[PDB]
Amino acid sequence: GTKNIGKGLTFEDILLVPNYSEVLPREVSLETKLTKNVSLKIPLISSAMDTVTEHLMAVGMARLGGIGIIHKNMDMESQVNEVLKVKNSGGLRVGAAIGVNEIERAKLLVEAGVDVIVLDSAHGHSLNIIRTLKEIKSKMNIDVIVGNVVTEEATKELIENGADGIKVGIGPGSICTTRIVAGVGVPQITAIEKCSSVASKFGIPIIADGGIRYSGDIGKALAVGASSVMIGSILAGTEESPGEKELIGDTVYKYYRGMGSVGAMKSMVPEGIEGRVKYKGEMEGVVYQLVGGLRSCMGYLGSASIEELWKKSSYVEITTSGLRESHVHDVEIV
Amino acid sequence: MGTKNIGKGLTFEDILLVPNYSEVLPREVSLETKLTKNVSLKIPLISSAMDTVTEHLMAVGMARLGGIGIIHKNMDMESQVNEVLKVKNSGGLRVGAAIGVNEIERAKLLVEAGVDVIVLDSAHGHSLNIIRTLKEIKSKMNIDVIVGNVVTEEATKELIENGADGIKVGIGPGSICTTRIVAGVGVPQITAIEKCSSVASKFGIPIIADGGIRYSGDIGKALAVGASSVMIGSILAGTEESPGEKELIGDTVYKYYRGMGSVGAMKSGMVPEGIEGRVKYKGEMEGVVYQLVGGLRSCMGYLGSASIEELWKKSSYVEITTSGLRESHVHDVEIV
Amino acid sequence: GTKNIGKGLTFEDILLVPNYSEVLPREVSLETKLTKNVSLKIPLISSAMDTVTEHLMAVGMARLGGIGIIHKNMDMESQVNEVLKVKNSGGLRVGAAIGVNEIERAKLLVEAGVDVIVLDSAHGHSLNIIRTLKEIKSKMNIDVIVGNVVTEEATKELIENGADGIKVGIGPGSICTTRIVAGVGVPQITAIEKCSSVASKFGIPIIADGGIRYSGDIGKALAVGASSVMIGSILAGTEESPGEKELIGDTVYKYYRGMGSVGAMKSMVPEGIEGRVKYKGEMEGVVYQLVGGLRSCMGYLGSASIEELWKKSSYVEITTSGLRESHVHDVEIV
Amino acid sequence: MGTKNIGKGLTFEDILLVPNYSEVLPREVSLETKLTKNVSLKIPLISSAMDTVTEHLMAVGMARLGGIGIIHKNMDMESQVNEVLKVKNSGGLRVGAAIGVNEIERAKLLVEAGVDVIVLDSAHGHSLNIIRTLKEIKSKMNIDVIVGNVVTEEATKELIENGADGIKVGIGPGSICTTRIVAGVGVPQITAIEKCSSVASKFGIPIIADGGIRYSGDIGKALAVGASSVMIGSILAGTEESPGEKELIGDTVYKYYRGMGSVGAMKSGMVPEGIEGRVKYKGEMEGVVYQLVGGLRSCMGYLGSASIEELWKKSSYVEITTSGLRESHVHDVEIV
Ligand SMILES: C[C@H](Oc1cccc2ccccc12)C(=O)Nc1ccc2oc(-c3ccncc3)nc2c1
Ligand SMILES: C[C@H](Oc1cccc2ccccc12)C(=O)Nc1ccc2oc(-c3ccncc3)nc2c1
Ligand SMILES: C[C@H](Oc1cccc2ccccc12)C(=O)Nc1ccc2oc(-c3ccncc3)nc2c1
Ligand SMILES: C[C@H](Oc1cccc2ccccc12)C(=O)Nc1ccc2oc(-c3ccncc3)nc2c1
Ligand SMILES: O=c1[nH]cnc2c1ncn2[C@@H]1O[C@H](COP(=O)(O)O)[C@@H](O)[C@H]1O
Ligand SMILES: O=c1[nH]cnc2c1ncn2[C@@H]1O[C@H](COP(=O)(O)O)[C@@H](O)[C@H]1O
Ligand SMILES: O=c1[nH]cnc2c1ncn2[C@@H]1O[C@H](COP(=O)(O)O)[C@@H](O)[C@H]1O
Ligand SMILES: O=c1[nH]cnc2c1ncn2[C@@H]1O[C@H](COP(=O)(O)O)[C@@H](O)[C@H]1O
Repeated sequence: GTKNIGKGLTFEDILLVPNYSEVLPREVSLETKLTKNVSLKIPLISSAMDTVTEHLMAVGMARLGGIGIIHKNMDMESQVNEVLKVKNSGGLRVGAAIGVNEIERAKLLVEAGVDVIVLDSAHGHSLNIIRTLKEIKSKMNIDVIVGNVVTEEATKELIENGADGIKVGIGPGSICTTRIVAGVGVPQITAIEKCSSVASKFGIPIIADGGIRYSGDIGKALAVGASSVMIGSILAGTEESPGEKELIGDTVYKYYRGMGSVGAMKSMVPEGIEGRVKYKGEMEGVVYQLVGGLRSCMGYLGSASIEELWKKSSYVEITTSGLRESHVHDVEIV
Repeated sequence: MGTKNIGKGLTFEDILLVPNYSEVLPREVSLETKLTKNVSLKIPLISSAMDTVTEHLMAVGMARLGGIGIIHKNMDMESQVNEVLKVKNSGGLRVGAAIGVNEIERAKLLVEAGVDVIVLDSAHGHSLNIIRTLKEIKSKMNIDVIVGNVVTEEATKELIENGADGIKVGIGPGSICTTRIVAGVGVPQITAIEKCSSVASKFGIPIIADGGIRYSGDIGKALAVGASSVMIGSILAGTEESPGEKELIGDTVYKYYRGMGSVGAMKSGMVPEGIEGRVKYKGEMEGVVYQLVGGLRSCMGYLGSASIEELWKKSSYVEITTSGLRESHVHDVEIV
Repeated sequence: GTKNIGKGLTFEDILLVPNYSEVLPREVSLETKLTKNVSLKIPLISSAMDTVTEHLMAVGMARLGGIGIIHKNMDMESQVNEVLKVKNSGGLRVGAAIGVNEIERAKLLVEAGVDVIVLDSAHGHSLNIIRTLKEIKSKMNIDVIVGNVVTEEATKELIENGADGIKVGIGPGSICTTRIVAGVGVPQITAIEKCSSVASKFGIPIIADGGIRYSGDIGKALAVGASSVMIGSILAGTEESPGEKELIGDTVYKYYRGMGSVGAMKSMVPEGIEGRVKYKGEMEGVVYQLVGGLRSCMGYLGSASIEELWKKSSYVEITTSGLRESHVHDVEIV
Repeated sequence: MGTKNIGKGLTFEDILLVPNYSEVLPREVSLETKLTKNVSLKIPLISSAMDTVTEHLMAVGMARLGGIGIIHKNMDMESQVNEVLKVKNSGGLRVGAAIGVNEIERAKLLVEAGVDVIVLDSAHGHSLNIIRTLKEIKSKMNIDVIVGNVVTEEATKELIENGADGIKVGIGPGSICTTRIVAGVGVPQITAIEKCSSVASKFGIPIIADGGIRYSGDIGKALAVGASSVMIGSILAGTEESPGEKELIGDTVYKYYRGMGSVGAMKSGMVPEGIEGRVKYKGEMEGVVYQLVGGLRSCMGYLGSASIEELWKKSSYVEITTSGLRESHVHDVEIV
């Protein structure tokens, strides 16, 4: 078929191959770039969703060396106050999301000391987005991350128009139904590869957004060219997320919903669902495990930093049965 | 490899459409299309010619929303003419009707009743008897004829040369179809549309993608690789306007939906190649069709395509694995 | 690696592509060669298993135009009597299985009027199978089908030593655990193709043995080069099979076991299991559906005979996802 | 495509061995193999060095049947020496024992206690510390050393150059392993054996295939593609002789089986990379081993191979799909 441009791989399709190593998981540097001008101690960002990130989550993230993006599902004043709450909790970095044409919101956020603006849309590669980007860059001084995209052409054009970071991901989210409602998407490993191929030569960080299920996925995302990953579902279950708590049967769940779900849209046909995730308690322990798995990954790959990981990493493509071998098999877990 | 292996076939679940630079919003795209070389539709949806899907009410519903319904042939000629008359007496609405091989008298009566298109459908559209029936209709009356079902370039080419005004594609992909297991025969639906489109497009003859549409995203996929429209069965079978009977099983209400090649449908009036099944009741078709149209607009927005013609020009896809598909649907989260 | 000789396809991996057709399913001729000198009206053979084929099953198959192979899990006299019961019921054709070195059994079966001897082994391409074959051919005159094999070299050697039919299948059987226990096998479509590539040069019929689950599988097997197919589990649940009945809940089951199962061997680690299949009633109806399915396949393929089907057939490889589209989906059966 | 992609990795389930012309019966095949450069076994089976699989009882059982057990290191040096002595006090019986990085003193005490082989084991064999430890051992004591775990040509080559007497292959394939999930790291076991044996065989150094053996047929596969032996954990964990404790859950007796990188094994004395699980109780190890050896003989008979060396020369395999896998197992029959 003439329109077939190749096979796309997701996190589950691959495994990273071990390298000769002289570096322990504990010695690895997880320091990375959020945007061309902003640095992070760990490569973790909490999603801009109303069931994931408000001030409490963003303080937690920043204290752990990562960063939180305050969602835009609220008035400008309430969003500015969330930013101020984080800035008033010490010298802590914080970000905030805006939509297309939201120049006024952007200005007010920047006035409030926000470190990065995340200009996000279901379809980053669009005329309205590029215009908003250009308007912001000419009217205020701040780093702008733009998303969401999955192609080299999208990456190249956004960078040409002033993007300080590029957020990658259409379809891989746990609550996303874009692939089913619209039939559109690119498997996340392939999308990071394609965007990194353009972005890295201009020094522009890729944020891998969506579909992180396990700590092993973080390593994979960074290995193929991401500077950081944005995480929703894994954190929505923690104590510091704004979601409500409901007892289903005997276990407690936190609400977690796409920002393109009918409920999130009430507060276009939906491209996200309203779901539940198991409660996980303090985010600190959750994040510790995530950082733990990534250090372990970099130790296996003999990489003392993310930059080194990019030069040293390789992967094998596996089958669904190879996936069976990867997980736990034939043993009941206690 | 084996000598008889002609390559890998892809279905809807095997691919994903790649986003393009877009200057067009979903609300702005034109869904206008051609049903046949002489008949146009405002949206590219057709309801299946099945006795659990399309009679007069469903056809009226379809036409009002800009699509079309094909009245099934599991009824006497007079009953079928009358159903067509119902739709025609309800405004100036377009409507189709199905006929079987050699049913020239039925075709004539349907055309006189003001039917807009005849659908000459068979389980195996690439056959001598079908072609004979086609030639005879085209010589005895003046009307557009859609012929199916086929899955190959040679079949598409032969039908067009003999006067087909539209080509219906699909052997095996239908939800109620067991052709692939009873006969071992079929072609995955993406590959079949591509093969047939590669021939029909230069002739300007529309391809109807028939069967296996489960989600709105499949419509986008089907059109993107060369279909001008899609024909839909199971999705509409559960609606208020379909003719099937309703059964309460446990708590939920179900509607009957059966293949026209199941034992029950063949009794109405060879081993079966369809099953008799049930689908959940979904209420008014308007809300169902609104979603489908909505998802297709979203698709065309992502693809920067203001029209179906542009969609054919601009679209590309990636093939994905089973684990890729798991990432497409909902994962690790319990839906409410 | 260097030992990877390619991808192997089974029935479920492929679909036959429709051809231009001027032949109705009812007009299709199903006549075929069982062996070089024995013909059948339909290409169906009942398996040589103690839960499938004794005289009643063999009479049933022969009346419908196929053939039954009386199993060897009984003393010589008992097997001869089974053969005599079929021959006493008209001119009806019948076959009988023997094992390696079973020359006396062969002689007796032949004297009793058997039409074909099936020299059966787990591993047909072995020195002692060849020696048994050579010994049979020089001491009596009948057609001998030899199996089971899956390679070109096996087929060539057996034919050169006097085989009148070649039986293909290691691993694909419903009750077979050879692939799990020994790690050995070849997917059935690839095995038929490989063996047909040699046998057809010599006019020697291929029997496709094991793994038929639906009538569609029969068409596939014949399409890629088989002259007939041997069937076990499908017939094992019919009233004519020797198996015993057992009520489980509200469903009636017939026992069905591999001849390499623990229970059959005491009638070496086992390579088959003891199982149950659902009771399907009269065998005539079952066979009607199978024949019906094959006629439909040959109608779609414009082939008026198996010979024409070999000439005209072609197939497409499908994915697991493709297979979900083949079966029934999203609709619950009544 | 994607530039960091080194190719498709195959696990045991992805392949099937192809039968060869055979003149050798299963009962006639020789299963004698080299454990290390200087140590031979009667059968190519090793019990895993885990605290729910191998202590003295298991090690004696393995040795009697022609294989060997590796005493785990989750105990003090004295306790470990004592296990080794018990096996040695039970006839002229082979035994191995594991040590970790820098555990030179432990190694010395084990060697003077008469251990036949030292297994220098780490989650990541291809590391500077492992190599240092290896060189240190080879210079201070006379003993065969098996090093692991690795999955690459370069790792295999470097370990051999620094004095390894055997190479243990396996990162991610074990039943209780979560390395592939937690760290995202691993190589499918067939591919890993092939790559490592491509180097090791040139030097005549035995490859041990460790983890992911689920059925006897997997042993055949592992050896066929170049392993000289296989290490097994879960299969032996449910036997009488494993040191794990029993627990009744429901109406079935289970024994505990846990990774040595599970939170409970590390508490026993980093983020965990193994789980704490349960396997069904299976009685005597002798019966279990008989079946395993039985399957391997059957495999070598199908391949016309009278010895493992001949099996390396003669073996070939075909890749299968998950649908081919369906066919391999039992299907459509309810097992009694
Ligand atoms: C309703 C849907 O919502 C989302 C989809 C995906 C991710 C989401 C993340 C957060 C919140 C909402 C999300 C959507 O906006 N869909 C959609 C589809 C196609 C579009 O195409 C365009 C567009 C095309 C050309 N110019 C401007 C916009 N916007 C689009 C929006
Ligand atoms: C029983 C089966 O019914 C159907 C199968 C598939 C789709 C259906 C949709 C609506 C109604 C019935 C359907 C069938 O007609 N099977 C069948 C199979 C092969 C055939 O081959 C020919 C044929 C070949 C050559 N010339 C004329 C007809 N008709 C055939 C019919
Ligand atoms: C126990 C197993 O049984 C069967 C396996 C597969 C199909 C069956 C069908 C009917 C009855 C029993 C069957 C078997 O015989 N396995 C087996 C495995 C390897 C062998 O290798 C040889 C052999 C090798 C070289 N020369 C002669 C025989 N016989 C073998 C038998
Ligand atoms: C906690 C984890 O434990 C295990 C993982 C896999 C297999 C196991 C088998 C038995 C016992 C524990 C196991 C681990 O050690 N992970 C880990 C991950 C990366 C590492 O990288 C290095 C390392 C890198 C460079 N030089 C020395 C060591 N050690 C590492 C350990
Ligand atoms: O409803 C929506 N539809 C599709 N994607 C969404 C929606 N809401 C949020 N997302 C994306 O999904 C990501 C979260 O992915 P997760 O970690 O896999 O749950 C977010 O960071 C957004 O990029
Ligand atoms: O019994 C039959 N066997 C095979 N296909 C059928 C049968 N009856 C209807 N169809 C086809 O299946 C389509 C419906 O597919 P669905 O939308 O996937 O439910 C119809 O438009 C016909 O092309
Ligand atoms: O126990 C056994 N192990 C392996 N194959 C067997 C055994 N018993 C019978 N077979 C084969 O399996 C075929 C039946 O396959 P089925 O039709 O798929 O049930 C028989 O005709 C034999 O070739
Ligand atoms: O906790 C762990 N994480 C990963 N691998 C382990 C762990 N503990 C033991 N292993 C490995 O897994 C093997 C057992 O694999 P199994 O036979 O598939 O159960 C052992 O011999 C070790 O190589």
